[PDB]
Amino acid sequence: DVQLVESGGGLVQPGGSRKLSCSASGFAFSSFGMHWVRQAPEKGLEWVAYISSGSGTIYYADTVKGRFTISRDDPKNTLFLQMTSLRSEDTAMYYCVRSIYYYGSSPFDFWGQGTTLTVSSGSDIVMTQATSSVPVTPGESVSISCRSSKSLLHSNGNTYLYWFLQRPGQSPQLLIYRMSNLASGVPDRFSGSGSGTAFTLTISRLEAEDVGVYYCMQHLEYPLTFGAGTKLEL
Amino acid sequence: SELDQLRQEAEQLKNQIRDARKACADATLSQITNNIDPVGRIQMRTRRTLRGHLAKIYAMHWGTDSRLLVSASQDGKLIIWDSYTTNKVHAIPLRSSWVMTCAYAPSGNYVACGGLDNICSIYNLKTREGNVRVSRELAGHTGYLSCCRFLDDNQIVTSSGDTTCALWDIETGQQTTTFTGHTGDVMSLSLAPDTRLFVSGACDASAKLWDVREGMCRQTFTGHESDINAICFFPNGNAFATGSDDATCRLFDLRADQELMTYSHDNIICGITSVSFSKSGRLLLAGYDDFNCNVWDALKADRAGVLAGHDNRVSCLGVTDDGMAVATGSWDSFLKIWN
Amino acid sequence: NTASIAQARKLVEQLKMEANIDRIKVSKAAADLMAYCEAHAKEDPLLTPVPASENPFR
Amino acid sequence: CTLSAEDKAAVERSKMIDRNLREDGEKAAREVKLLLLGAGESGKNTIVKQMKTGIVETHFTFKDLHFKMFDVGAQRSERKKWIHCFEGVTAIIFCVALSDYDLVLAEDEEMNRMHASMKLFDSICNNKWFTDTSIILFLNKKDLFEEKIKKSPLTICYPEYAGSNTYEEAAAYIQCQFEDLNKRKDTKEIYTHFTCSTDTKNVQFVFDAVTDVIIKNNLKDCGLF
Amino acid sequence: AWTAVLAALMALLIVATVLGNALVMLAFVADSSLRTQNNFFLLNLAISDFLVGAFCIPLYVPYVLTGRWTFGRGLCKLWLVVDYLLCTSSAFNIVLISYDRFLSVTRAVSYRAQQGDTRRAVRKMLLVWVLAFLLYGPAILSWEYLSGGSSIPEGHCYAEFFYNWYFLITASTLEFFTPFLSVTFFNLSIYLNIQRRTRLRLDGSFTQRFRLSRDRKVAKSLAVIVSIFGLCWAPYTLLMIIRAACHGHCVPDYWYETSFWLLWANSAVNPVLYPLCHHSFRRAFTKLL
Ligand SMILES: CC(C)CCC[C@@H](C)[C@H]1CC[C@H]2[C@@H]3CC=C4C[C@@H](O)CC[C@]4(C)[C@H]3CC[C@]12C
Ligand SMILES: c1ncc(CC2CCNCC2)[nH]1
Repeated sequence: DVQLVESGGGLVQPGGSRKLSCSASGFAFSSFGMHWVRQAPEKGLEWVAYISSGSGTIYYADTVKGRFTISRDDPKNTLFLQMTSLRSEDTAMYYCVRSIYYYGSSPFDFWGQGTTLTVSSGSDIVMTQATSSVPVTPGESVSISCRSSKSLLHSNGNTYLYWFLQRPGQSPQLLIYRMSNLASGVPDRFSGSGSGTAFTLTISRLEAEDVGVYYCMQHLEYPLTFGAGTKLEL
Repeated sequence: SELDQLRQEAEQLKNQIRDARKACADATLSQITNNIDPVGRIQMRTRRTLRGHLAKIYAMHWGTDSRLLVSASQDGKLIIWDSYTTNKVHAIPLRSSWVMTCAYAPSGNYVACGGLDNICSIYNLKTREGNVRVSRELAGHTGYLSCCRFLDDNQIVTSSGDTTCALWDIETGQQTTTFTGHTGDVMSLSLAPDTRLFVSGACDASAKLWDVREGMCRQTFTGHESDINAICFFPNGNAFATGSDDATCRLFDLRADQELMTYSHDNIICGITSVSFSKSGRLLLAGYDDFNCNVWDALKADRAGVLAGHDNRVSCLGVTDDGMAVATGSWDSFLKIWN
Repeated sequence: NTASIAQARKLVEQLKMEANIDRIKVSKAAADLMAYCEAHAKEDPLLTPVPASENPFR
Repeated sequence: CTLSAEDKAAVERSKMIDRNLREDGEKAAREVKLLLLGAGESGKNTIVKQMKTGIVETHFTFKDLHFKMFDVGAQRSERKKWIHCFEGVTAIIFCVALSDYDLVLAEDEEMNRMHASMKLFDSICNNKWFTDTSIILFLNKKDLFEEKIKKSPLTICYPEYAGSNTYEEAAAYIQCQFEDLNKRKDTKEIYTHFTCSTDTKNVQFVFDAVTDVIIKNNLKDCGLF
Repeated sequence: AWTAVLAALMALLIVATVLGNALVMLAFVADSSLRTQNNFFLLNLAISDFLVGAFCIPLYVPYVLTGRWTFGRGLCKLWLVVDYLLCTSSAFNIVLISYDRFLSVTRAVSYRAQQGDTRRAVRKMLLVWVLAFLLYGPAILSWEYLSGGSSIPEGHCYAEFFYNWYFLITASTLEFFTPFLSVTFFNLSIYLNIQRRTRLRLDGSFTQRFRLSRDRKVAKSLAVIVSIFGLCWAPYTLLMIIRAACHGHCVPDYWYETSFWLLWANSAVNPVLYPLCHHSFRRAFTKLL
């Protein structure tokens, strides 16, 4: 099956440097653009870098620009992050994420497991998840909302909003792409409805597996951004 | 002589069919439509030109969404195109370059193609790996594959130069039924709007209507003077149009069991390579070896207009499901979208 | 030759089936054909061009 | 440019597809396409062996030139409805056995296999799609022909023949009768090579014939005939 | 009346030059199949010669008839730069055409594979125009500034060079003698390759005689091209070097003027040789009719 296995984590002193690596198996690595997403102990996902298929376009988050370099070796099926001048804020779990873009594609479907990096000692689109948590019980309907600084709707008619679910101890998983479309392997109970700057994810017939943290993501322009995340409990 | 008697009986039966037909001909289409206002001149402009193939285009198909198209060329590549942005979505290398027919699944999950290999290959466009893969190959034909059409994801119908047409079950790769009765190579297929019937055109200058489920020839239509190269079904599903080397399109009716109308012109000597209908069926389109495509008033048989702009024989036509656009493909290596 | 006989027999059976068809009058079928065209005429973009803002290929 | 992040990415992917299509095109553009046509037991297979249900493709390389040969036999269909696919073939290779002059078709005891070969030859040489495509002709099994001609005169197939029953004369006469079937003598060329099962010169022969066809056609496009 | 006869003759040259090249350009655009790399090169030759007809000749004529140039330095510089640019570019286009033909028979497969590549055709066409400019443009213009200038008794147009043999030989070596020899070589090699292949085929009837006949016609065509180019160009090149070497002595004035007009005639003849023998250009011309 599709695998991404990251390695190279560990403990580094501030000002030092580490190189992370993401081996890829079970898919055509060359055709897929790759992203690095970091989650701190604060449990908020942050996009770090993007390398396109063929290495044509590279984008970096403003925070890591000039200290982090992203590189891919298609023959060896490997993705690398070179991290320099490490700072305490850089401590996090780094996820290698798969993404392909063509009409009708569904990017961010497959996430790796990540590595842990420990470091010792205004134009961006902002998204808000107003509710930090919701108690739920099996069989109930649940509504999770997200708001955006600017409308994610575009002239083409596509609203670029993605929903991800991270179960505890597991990588985030795509549920909905482009606002209303369901990802493969995702049960029909999950549904996405939204207009303009306001979006809703509706879960029906809730099950124990569903419980977890849910994240809204903006994909109209770079940096890609995430909301705080809404935790379901019970 | 049993054989002589049987031949005489066949002749007598043919005589009964002919008379049954002349008995229905009280008036024709060209008379009943005289009080119908003409469409008027139709002018269509090229809106998109799709470039990429480095060889003659043999086939094209439109996806049900009306935005995605598959094209086949003799350089061994199928291309899936976003018509709106002209961007290529996929390019699929083939195991052989001798491709004459290609089809797009109604769902959008699969693409079929084939030709001089005598087999039909089916590609899976939705994979975990991300690349397009052959899911299956269908073989059992002994002639070249002239046409492929999908009924659903598990069923495909093919026509071949072995003179037969076959319905295949994609899950097992088996032929489930075979249609016989043609004597010449079979050139083309068209499916009824409801999938329950289909029509096959052949080099016998005839066409047959076949029941899909019952595996039998319901009706035989004749009257063309040369091989039928293209066939289309009227949107209602009660009529069909055939094109041939004679340079004549003909409209046949399934309820009268008779030809209803012919479309021809003194200045057209080139053969017909493709036929298609608009959403309402008021316009009939046909591609010719003249490098051009002519729109026809389907109810009057006047020429309504002409598309032009190819540098070689027009090999394929298609109209989107929503009626918004017409695509043409050609030996000059280009596909053009008109509106 | 039995083979030619069998082919002739099959021809006769196919013609018998085709002889027994409920053919209708041409006038009636031509009228039905027109009715389809007229009813769906306003829905057809090639027959009736639409404003550029409604055209994906503008 | 108004494009969304995903639309921009989609375009980049489209551009990579075009780049790869061009590279494959460059390779194809340097290959030699040959079409193999023969009737029945013409020794076509022998030629294929020496060189190296549907169409069969054979690929061989000689002196840095890549050749692709298509055996389009065994297709019981209408040549007319598929012959155009080969309009752009560089050359046609035709195989006729010489020993066939005293043989008849199993399907027709009165039809000489050699006349059947001539009818086939003519149907392809004068075809509209092949107006300017040259033909490489192999007259095979010359050793069986030499052994048989001393017993049966060519008059069994060519009553008009009035030469000796020697291999050197009869074979030349057969060669002439095939060459004489070319209406477009001023447009296309027939290269002829008498051959056998033990002939290692067949590859060089095809190579040289192809070389002349390519140079002559490149010159035609430079305005020099 | 002699003046009138001369004017009429000069009118024949300008009309013929313009019509010949204009027809070639019309076929190029009218017939969409003429897009091979060779067809572009032929167009470039036609363009340079067209402009000699359209611009260089009619501006020069008043000088021919009156013995003075009445348009000032501003026009001498314009006229001289254009004249030298167009004439040199035509010579370079001849070399370019002869090189492509030589490739057609020495690297035949690569040529067949790339003959439809118009990016390559464009780069080559642009290179000719640029090199042509650089060979003389800057010498015509940046010479007065370096040495003070003048040397024009009243209004006559010529560069300050042409009294310096050294300059002329170097420029002549590059503009004519070198490309003359390259063209001669390329055409000889094509000829020899043709005879080798035909001879081998024959040694290996109607068709045999037909091939031989077509080779003889081709050989004649190749010989004609080399001969005309050399004939029109050498007389001017050689007298010009001598006049500079003799410091204005040795050469009669009429001789000089005569050679000058011969190079312009080559521009008029050029459409006859290259474009008119191409079969695709013939087809386009017939389509126009
Ligand atoms: C019509 C084309 C192809 C060829 C003929 C071009 C004519 C116009 C050319 C050929 C040679 C030229 C002559 C060459 C030499 C002289 C002598 C000089 O003291 C005055 C000008 C004069 C008399 C030239 C004027 C133009 C001329 C007559
Ligand atoms: C026509 N005759 C003479 C000229 C001037 C020169 C132009 C280019 N270099 C040699 C000849 N033009």
